[PDB]
Amino acid sequence: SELSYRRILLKLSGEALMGDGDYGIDPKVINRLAHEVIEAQQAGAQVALVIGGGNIFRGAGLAASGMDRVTGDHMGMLATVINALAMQDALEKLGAKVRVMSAIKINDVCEDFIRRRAIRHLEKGRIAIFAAGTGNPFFTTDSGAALRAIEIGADLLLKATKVDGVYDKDPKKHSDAVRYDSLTYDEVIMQGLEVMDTAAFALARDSDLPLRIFGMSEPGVLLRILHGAQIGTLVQGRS
Amino acid sequence: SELSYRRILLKLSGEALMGDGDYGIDPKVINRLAHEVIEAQQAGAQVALVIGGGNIFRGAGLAASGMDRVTGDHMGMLATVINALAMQDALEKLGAKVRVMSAIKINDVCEDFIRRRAIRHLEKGRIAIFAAGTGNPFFTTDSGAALRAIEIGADLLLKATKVDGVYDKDPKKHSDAVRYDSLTYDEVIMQGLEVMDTAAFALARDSDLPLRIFGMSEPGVLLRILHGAQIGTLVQGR
Amino acid sequence: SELSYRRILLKLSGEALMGDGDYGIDPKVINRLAHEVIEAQQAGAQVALVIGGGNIFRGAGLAASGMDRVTGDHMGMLATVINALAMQDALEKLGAKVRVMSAIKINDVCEDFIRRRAIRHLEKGRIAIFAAGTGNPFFTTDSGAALRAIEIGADLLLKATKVDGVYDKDPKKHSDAVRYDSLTYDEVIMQGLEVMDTAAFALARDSDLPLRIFGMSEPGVLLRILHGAQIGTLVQGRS
Amino acid sequence: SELSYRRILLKLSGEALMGDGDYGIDPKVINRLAHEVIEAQQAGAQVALVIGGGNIFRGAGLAASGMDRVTGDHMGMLATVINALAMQDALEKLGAKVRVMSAIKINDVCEDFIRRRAIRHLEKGRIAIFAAGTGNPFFTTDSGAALRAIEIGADLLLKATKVDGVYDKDPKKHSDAVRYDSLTYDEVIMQGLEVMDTAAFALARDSDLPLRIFGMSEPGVLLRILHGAQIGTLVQGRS
Amino acid sequence: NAMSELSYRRILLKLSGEALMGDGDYGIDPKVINRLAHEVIEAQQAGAQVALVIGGGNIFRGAGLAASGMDRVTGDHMGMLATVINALAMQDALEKLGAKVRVMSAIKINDVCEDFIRRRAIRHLEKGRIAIFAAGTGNPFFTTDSGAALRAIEIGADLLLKATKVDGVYDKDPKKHSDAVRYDSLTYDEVIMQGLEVMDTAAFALARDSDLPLRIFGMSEPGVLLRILHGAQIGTLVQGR
Amino acid sequence: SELSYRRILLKLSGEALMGDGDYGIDPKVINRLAHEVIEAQQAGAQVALVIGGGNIFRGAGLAASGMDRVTGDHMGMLATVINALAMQDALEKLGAKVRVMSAIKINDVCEDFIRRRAIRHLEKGRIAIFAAGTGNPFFTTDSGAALRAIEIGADLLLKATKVDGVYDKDPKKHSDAVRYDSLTYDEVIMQGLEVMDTAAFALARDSDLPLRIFGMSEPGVLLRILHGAQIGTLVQGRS
Ligand SMILES: Nc1nc2c(ncn2[C@@H]2O[C@H](COP(=O)(O)OP(=O)(O)OP(=O)(O)O)[C@@H](O)[C@H]2O)c(=O)[nH]1
Ligand SMILES: Nc1nc2c(ncn2[C@@H]2O[C@H](COP(=O)(O)OP(=O)(O)OP(=O)(O)O)[C@@H](O)[C@H]2O)c(=O)[nH]1
Ligand SMILES: Nc1nc2c(ncn2[C@@H]2O[C@H](COP(=O)(O)OP(=O)(O)OP(=O)(O)O)[C@@H](O)[C@H]2O)c(=O)[nH]1
Ligand SMILES: Nc1nc2c(ncn2[C@@H]2O[C@H](COP(=O)(O)OP(=O)(O)OP(=O)(O)O)[C@@H](O)[C@H]2O)c(=O)[nH]1
Ligand SMILES: Nc1nc2c(ncn2[C@@H]2O[C@H](COP(=O)(O)OP(=O)(O)OP(=O)(O)O)[C@@H](O)[C@H]2O)c(=O)[nH]1
Ligand SMILES: Nc1nc2c(ncn2[C@@H]2O[C@H](COP(=O)(O)OP(=O)(O)OP(=O)(O)O)[C@@H](O)[C@H]2O)c(=O)[nH]1
Repeated sequence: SELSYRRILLKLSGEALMGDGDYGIDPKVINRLAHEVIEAQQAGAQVALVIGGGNIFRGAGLAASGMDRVTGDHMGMLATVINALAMQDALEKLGAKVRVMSAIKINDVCEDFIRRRAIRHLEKGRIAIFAAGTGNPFFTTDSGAALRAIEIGADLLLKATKVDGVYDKDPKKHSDAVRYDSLTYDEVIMQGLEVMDTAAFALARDSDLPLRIFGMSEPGVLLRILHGAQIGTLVQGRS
Repeated sequence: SELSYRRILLKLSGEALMGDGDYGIDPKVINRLAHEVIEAQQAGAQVALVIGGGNIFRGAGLAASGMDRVTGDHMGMLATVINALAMQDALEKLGAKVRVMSAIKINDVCEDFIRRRAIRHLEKGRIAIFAAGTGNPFFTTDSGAALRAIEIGADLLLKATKVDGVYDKDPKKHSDAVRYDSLTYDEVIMQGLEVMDTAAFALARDSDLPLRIFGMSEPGVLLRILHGAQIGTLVQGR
Repeated sequence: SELSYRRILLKLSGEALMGDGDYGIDPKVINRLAHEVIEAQQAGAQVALVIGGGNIFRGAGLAASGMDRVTGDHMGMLATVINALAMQDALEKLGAKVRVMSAIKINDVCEDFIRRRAIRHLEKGRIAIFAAGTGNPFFTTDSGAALRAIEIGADLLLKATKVDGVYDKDPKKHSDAVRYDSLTYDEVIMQGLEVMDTAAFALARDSDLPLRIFGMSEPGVLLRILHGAQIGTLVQGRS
Repeated sequence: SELSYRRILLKLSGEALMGDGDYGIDPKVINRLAHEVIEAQQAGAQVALVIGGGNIFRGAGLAASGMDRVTGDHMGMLATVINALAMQDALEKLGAKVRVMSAIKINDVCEDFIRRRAIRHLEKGRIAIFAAGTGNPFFTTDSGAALRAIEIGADLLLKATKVDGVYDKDPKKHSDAVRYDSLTYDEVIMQGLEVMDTAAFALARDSDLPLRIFGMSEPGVLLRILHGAQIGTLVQGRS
Repeated sequence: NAMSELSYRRILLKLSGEALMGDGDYGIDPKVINRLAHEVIEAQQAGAQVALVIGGGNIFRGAGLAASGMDRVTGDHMGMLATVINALAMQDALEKLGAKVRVMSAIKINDVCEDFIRRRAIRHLEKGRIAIFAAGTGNPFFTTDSGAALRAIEIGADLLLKATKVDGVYDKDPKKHSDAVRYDSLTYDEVIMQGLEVMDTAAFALARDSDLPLRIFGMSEPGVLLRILHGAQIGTLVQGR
Repeated sequence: SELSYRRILLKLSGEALMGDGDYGIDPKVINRLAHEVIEAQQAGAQVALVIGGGNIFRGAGLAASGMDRVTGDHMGMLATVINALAMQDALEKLGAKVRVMSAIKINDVCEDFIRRRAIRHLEKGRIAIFAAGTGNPFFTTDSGAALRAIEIGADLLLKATKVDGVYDKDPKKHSDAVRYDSLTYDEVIMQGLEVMDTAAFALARDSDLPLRIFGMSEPGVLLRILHGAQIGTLVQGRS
């Protein structure tokens, strides 16, 4: 119809999946998220999802020290597959065709990431769900999210965080805090504002990937954003 | 030298790994479980390990009731790799050599189960840690476990569960069942006792695989069983 | 459709491919079976085949009494890949679209087995042919057939054998052997009647897989069955 | 030290395994052959084997007259994996160390072929058994043996046949059939003699591979040839 | 462009890697790469199903890479990888002109392109895609020509076109005989008999085994490929016995 | 014995292999390099090397500015396998044991990168050659070298460049220039000195990987460095 962003990639921490739970997934949250996503898709947007695995890579048993750093990242990556698999069902049950694609080979469980396939999947009206990040350890979920966004040539990367947008002085350690309507990559760096870890930000800044930091709490957000509403902060261009 | 069982495979429900917490794993039961395992290799035994994923694959959101079974089984498989890796890491810190092997290919994370390879690894005195069951959906963790046991030509499949063995009707409820110090295969079927699901039990039976249902509550239980200790039940023969 | 069952899985022993020879494939038998299959498909049936390998993996040299059981199972598995390849070329000679899918990776030769892919193929009018059982040793052709049936959500698993159905008394012992029309998994277990090995039978038992044991003596029979013919013995139900 | 040839590749047809039978493998024949291979390997030879598949890929059912040639060849390649597996067993029963290596990937069943791995296996004293030819249709087993020979740096390529060497006229037509002791590659082609198919013969020639065509007529033949004995025909050099 | 004008339906066109070089001494001349792409697209528009095979000699060259005493196999792998690079270049030039391309490799490099599967390759031809085949047969010791003939037979091609410097097969060396003539056609046998070079022995036999029609010609001027496809007697045709 | 660094990763440009050429590999530059590496080896160091592909993926034809960036990065990754394959040949000629590992699967040609395998190889005294960077487009060779260095627990990442260290200005037109002997990561950032691209540096910063930026002008610099010598610039520390 009238979209301001044709192809998008929505990334979330996955702790966000837990909800008020302390672990795993909360059927309530995943149900709303799947619904948000399905509205986006129906509206005409080719949608891609990235979801971290922090809801599963939890506890002293797992996330506590000693654990070989590489081994923990591998585990984390498996966790994001499990999550991707749950979004796949929740969504298909609701009529969408889903294509989970993993940055590491686990062919039994889901297909391999291949840029040319992914694009064709988005073009056919399917939801792309990416898992396992970039495929290497030492890279955050934002990095893989950025990379994937750039590969598929997305119009916008949506990073859903607890705080809705970027603020000057914490929406807590201040009452007067104002939400930047928009920012350039440089304005961010110059003002020491932090959005994604250095590497992930550089990656996004080299391709000038439109970023949007925002909440996700209120239903209909994707629909507003797709239709133009200035929601959260928008990171774009290079001053 | 001088053991009742030379190549062994130890099977845990994984939900075991949780112990205190309701999810994931607690380092306590892991470290100790690793020790029990180290100790067997010390004795001079060839050890295999298979652990479930129900500790990571749990909760309403993940193990949803109206959930596709395959999707769900894949998730469980994945869960078992996670636990497999945790054990690898814990076991390696204590200096032991290990080899995690997956029934479904995930080479980034660990090698593929290759029968000739898993065996070879045991001969070099490494601990084989198998994950992802048989790599098929609809098969229990028991099935995968029996399969691998037969595969490596294991002398003994050890299943650690809640109850300390195989009881007629269970402990407490009905003049405290007498723990059969043994029980042929056909006997288990005739009497309709539970050990493993039909399919798993059938596999184990067909190759005449010595079972052994027991509890790992006291530390040192494994070292004893190997020597000759008659703990828990022991399923065998016809 | 114009037939009761639409998505079915037909399983033969493959020894049932040698006809009157003592090892190969019999052009008679395979052309005859091709027509049956082509016919059903032409009537809207989504057909999957599983054919064993006892016609290739035979002889003292190959099925040596001793011999590593695992390496024997691997020969049987490859045997089924060869049969499937033959069933492919025969079906394609008659204008059918075929997808052979093996449970062990041999991608040069035929496509890997992937549940989602297989269904797709089926709902596209193609004949799916599965080879190499469950991909595991110590598992019979039937287990592999039950597994695939459940996986693809077939309405019926047809197992073609010598004895047409199941009888109370042994049909070669008594002339007064009675053939049941139907039976429940319990009724079979309890009467200690044998239709598949324990494992295979159990697998299908956990999914109430509608089994049909029958003899593929004369042509037409496959089509009659899809219409509702009380041929052989139906096994279905937890009763 | 006493050897005229340290690394050799011995190629046999698949029919060489059947014995008097009309299919599969004769336990007694594969045993002799195994014994002869051990005798060589113990005298300090490094041995690669290549066995064809015509003992399994035979009969009007499998080797159908007008079947798809690619499908035909793939069936054959699978036939060879089955033979190599049987050879492996036989050899291993008698304490030999063995590595089956396939030209197409079937990792479940046997390891992949990789030139560096293979040469290494040979250095360690293992018997190398190569299956599936070149991994391509339209190429013969002879071509696959020639290829493997060059890749592993064989000192000699042996091709075991029914007729002990190359005779001017078939040793059944004119009773005065004379055997050649040595022939250049060019002499063979010149005399229109039929040793290997054109492509395989050219690979042998261009790679400078001495080639001995002989029959395994009696025990100890392989070992003798290994010590320089002139049995059968030697194809070497150019004109 | 009337499909009724097609003398050949499915073709495989084969070039040496050096062709992409043009005047430079290395790699790819974008001038050359574009004209090739234009010729190919032109053939596709006439209704042809087009398969492509380009060697790696433009990249695997120089004392350093192709050193006289290096390991023959690693050398061949190098060429194979060169071939994958060329194919990607072609993929990008063709796609930029609106063509739909599928690179397929004889050795698995799945990040980079799909691997060769016969039945897949054929379906791509059916759907109107240009197939670009890389890495020969996937084995060392086989020439590009060998991979080319294999692929041609495997996809059921009506013709294998090998582009070379010389514009056909002459009865005699034209650089040595002024009376030398270009054959319009030759049987596979007449080539052997007259000791004429067309492909190395192994690749010729494989082509000969399946009676693959071959057309040896020179891509000297634009439009030559479309003319061949419309029946032009250009270069030399090898076919039959 | 001595040795101030046990496990190193030496990273080269690629064009560094060209020498007096405009493309490819100068066999002179490659041999004295092998020599340097082999010397570092024969002194007890465990050596991993990473070489770019700029010598091969260049010229408007290959490195076309208007070309799809992903497929260009892929061409680059392939060029680095070629380079790796040539180093391997030269080093083995001089008697070294070499393991070439690529970040994207190409098993025919070399092995996959697997962190535990690479460590093992390094413990058995083999030279590890890493090709294809991280396996993702949009990532530099630096990024790849930093990753591998961390993954393998390198004690030092050497980066050979055009000039002999980090300077406060261009030393080729300025005899004025001041070379820094050592810098902290945070110093490099605030002084705006270019060492690596931002992502690579952050990747290197997070694990506090010791960097040694130096020029391989004269034979023996590698060895000297291994022995404590203070050549080029050292980057390290978090002040
Ligand atoms: N687990 C797993 N699933 C796969 C793989 N490849 C494809 N699939 C799934 O199989 C289903 C259908 O397979 P595809 O082969 O992608 O079929 P397609 O022709 O693109 O799609 P349709 O047009 O919908 O038939 C999809 O839902 C994919 O998610 C794989 O390698 N592994
Ligand atoms: N993630 C992963 N690790 C692997 C894989 N294959 C081997 N490894 C690990 O790499 C390490 C050593 O590799 P190996 O291939 O065993 O090397 P090796 O030649 O046995 O010689 P040893 O290390 O002495 O056995 C071990 O920790 C293995 O578990 C794989 O496919 N994936
Ligand atoms: N041998 C082999 N064939 C394959 C493999 N994957 C796909 N195919 C074959 O490729 C051909 C078609 O390619 P697909 O990948 O199915 O293409 P698709 O768009 O679903 O389907 P079509 O509509 O049939 O073109 C069929 O003949 C398949 O059997 C494989 O791994 N091995
Ligand atoms: N089926 C199959 N077997 C394999 C594969 N890789 C190795 N093997 C077998 O595994 C056994 C030994 O494992 P390897 O990894 O070769 O061990 P290795 O350390 O070189 O050599 P050894 O330990 O002396 O065997 C041998 O019998 C191999 O044939 C494979 O990919 N598939
Ligand atoms: N690099 C790489 N690309 C692949 C691979 N497999 C498929 N592709 C590409 O993915 C894209 C689409 O996949 P296909 O699955 O072939 O789609 P299809 O539906 O026939 O055709 P379209 O929808 O018309 O593109 C194509 O550009 C293929 O080149 C692979 O293994 N590696
Ligand atoms: N091309 C390619 N080569 C491989 C691959 N895996 C191993 N190799 C090579 O094969 C050779 C020997 O196999 P390895 O399995 O490394 O043997 P090893 O037991 O580690 O011990 P060595 O024989 O001492 O090297 C080595 O040169 C490895 O480079 C692979 O996947 N592809």
